[PDB]
Amino acid sequence: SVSNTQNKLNELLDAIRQEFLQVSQEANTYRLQNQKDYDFKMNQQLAEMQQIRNTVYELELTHRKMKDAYEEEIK
Amino acid sequence: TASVSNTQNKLNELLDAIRQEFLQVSQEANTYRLQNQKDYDFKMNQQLAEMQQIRNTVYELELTHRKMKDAYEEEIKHLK
Amino acid sequence: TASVSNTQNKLNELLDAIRQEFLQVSQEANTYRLQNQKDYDFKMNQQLAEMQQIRNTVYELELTHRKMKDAYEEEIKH
Amino acid sequence: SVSNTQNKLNELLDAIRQEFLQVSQEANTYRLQNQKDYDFKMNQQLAEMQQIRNTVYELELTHRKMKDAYEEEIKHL
Repeated sequence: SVSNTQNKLNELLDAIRQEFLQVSQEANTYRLQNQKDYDFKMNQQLAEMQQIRNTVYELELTHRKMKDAYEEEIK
Repeated sequence: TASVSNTQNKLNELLDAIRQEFLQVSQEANTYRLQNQKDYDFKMNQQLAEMQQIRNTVYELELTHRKMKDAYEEEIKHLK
Repeated sequence: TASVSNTQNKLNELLDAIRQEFLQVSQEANTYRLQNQKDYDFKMNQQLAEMQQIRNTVYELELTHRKMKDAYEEEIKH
Repeated sequence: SVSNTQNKLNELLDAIRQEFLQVSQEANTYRLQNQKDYDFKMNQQLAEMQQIRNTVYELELTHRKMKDAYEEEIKHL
């Protein structure tokens, strides 16, 4: 009965050890997940801004070709 | 005049392209917002569930220790 | 003994301490959920205003090019 | 008035380059800020959990001190 009680205590103190080990492991895992997901969205948006900037310059180059073209319809 | 026609058609293609690029960015705002909170909540809830589990085990440890104490107090009481 | 009184003391105090510690973890988690939303929204809204400003300047730039072309169509109208 | 139109084009293209640059520099700033915020809250919770764990450790110690004492009486008697 007392030794049963001691058994209960020994089980519980192992449960506790396991529970705090799991908490520390999961913090690392979550941190890596969060970093990945944040970086994904940020790199995605950075890529999207790059594509927009490229398109703006493409528009500007194209206006220059058209202006050249009118500078030849004129000639 | 082929050059005028070509550049105009090119311009129209790029104007359409740039409109969709902007919309893809703005469209994604509520979806990224929803996902951010869903991910935050998944972690928060798991972490609270774990803390509560530790809390219960500590409580069980404490009741158990006190049961053992209720065995020594009664043997000391027999003893006397 | 006087000592058993004092270990029962530490016990009651350790138990009170652990209770406060758990409560503090739970209160912080709920406060931090709000900080997440508030912080996210501030940045989100800033990025929305900036993209819109870029979209508006690009529109002005395109409209301006239309203006120049207009000038050339009329000189050619000749 | 085309020359001025050209001035206007140049001014607006400059504004757009400056705006794109600002979006990029702000995203970089935000990324580090976000991580520092995340890391502070992660480390704070880990520290709180460490403190709880040590409080448990101590509970166990003084319980053993209580037991040990009851064991001296059971002996005495």
